[PDB]
Amino acid sequence: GIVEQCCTSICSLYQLENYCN
Amino acid sequence: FVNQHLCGSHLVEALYLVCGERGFFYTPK
Ligand SMILES: [Zn+2]
Repeated sequence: GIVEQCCTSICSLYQLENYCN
Repeated sequence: FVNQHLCGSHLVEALYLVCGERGFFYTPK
């Protein structure tokens, strides 16, 4: 999920957008 | 956009900003 993707490693703006509604 | 580890409340504010009026879901488990 989000922690592993964007905290543990790094997320691009596009990857962050996966968590929007 | 910033190129970095976004954790905790920093992650949440990143979502708030990026998502706009759509909102977001934060499920860390
Ligand atoms: Zn801080």
